Amino acid sequence: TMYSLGYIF
Amino acid sequence: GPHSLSYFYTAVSRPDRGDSRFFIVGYVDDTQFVRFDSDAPNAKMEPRAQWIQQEGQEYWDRETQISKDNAQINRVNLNTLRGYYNQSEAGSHTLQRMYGCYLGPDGLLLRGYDQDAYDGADYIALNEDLRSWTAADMAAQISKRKREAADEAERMRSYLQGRCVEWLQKYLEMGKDTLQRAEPPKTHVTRHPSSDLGVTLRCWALGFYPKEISLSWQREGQDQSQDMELVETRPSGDGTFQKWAALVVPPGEEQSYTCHVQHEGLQEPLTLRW
Amino acid sequence: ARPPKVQVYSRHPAENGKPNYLNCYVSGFHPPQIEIDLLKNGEKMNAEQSDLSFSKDWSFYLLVHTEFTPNAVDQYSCRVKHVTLDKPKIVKWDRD
Repeated sequence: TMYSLGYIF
Repeated sequence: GPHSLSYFYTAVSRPDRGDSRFFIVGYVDDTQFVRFDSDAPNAKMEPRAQWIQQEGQEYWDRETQISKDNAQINRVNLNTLRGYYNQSEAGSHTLQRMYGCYLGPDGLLLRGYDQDAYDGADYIALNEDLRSWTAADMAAQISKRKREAADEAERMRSYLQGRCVEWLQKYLEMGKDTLQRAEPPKTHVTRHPSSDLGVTLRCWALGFYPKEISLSWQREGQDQSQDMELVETRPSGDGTFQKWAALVVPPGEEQSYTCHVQHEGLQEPLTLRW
Repeated sequence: ARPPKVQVYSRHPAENGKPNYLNCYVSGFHPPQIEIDLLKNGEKMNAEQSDLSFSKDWSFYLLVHTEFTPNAVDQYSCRVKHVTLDKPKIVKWDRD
């Protein structure tokens, strides 16, 4: 199962 | 090698339409088990392995939701980065991400990772300790500061160490028949004699499951790798792989050469001749 | 920008008049925009294409494939158009 939290650019 | 669960995100800008397209594929080792494509009508995350089809709407509802959120966010990431590079709206651009966990021998995280790439150039990586980022340029420095201000490296570290590993262990169980069984290579040698140039000996390995294999040619108790042609391991398209190694030998000398095959699905390293 | 390598091969070793699968494995390319034609006797076939994935070096790979029955007359090949190639790459298929 995948990461659901923030990943800001 | 240790088991792995990995996700591969691709975003492409589409400026004819002023929109983007978004792909995910999930892997356990060398087996694709999910996909998503934002261009699909009513787009959802779909199984691409029999042994994951069994998961209920609850599982697919979460992955599909993450996928759609990511398709939306990754549209604006492409706009953001275009700004950071003061680039035209003319061109297409690609933003890749990959992340995953390896399963250590004491059932704990062994090596988690996370990395991005704009136009195929490294942009940001999560560091080995998973508590800090490394940025490739001035644009990447902007993204790194935001992630630091947002404490997102600990979010990834918690995910890699928690959910990632845990769901790796679950997937490995569900698919143990395919995922944990090593299929050994089916092997043979073929001979192609020539006009006046030498005979080609081709050593085939087919239908093996783990991608990693070693082919080499030997003559009398000496390696020959030096002048052998070695194609890249390729998918057979049924979940197995194939590979060959070939060399040219004098007419009449064909039995003077042995092919040596190393694959983790064989009881003993294997020796072949034509 | 990175060029594709192209391999063309059958799933199982070719026997004439025996149902099989024709593969065109295209790898190591960047950017991802690419055209991959499985050609029978010069004409594109309706070949299924795998989901876009990439290697640890960020380069993209794709498997184009379709059922086929080998025989002594049909010439098969794989054609690939990419910004990195000045003219299309064609690789003929040949029980190798």
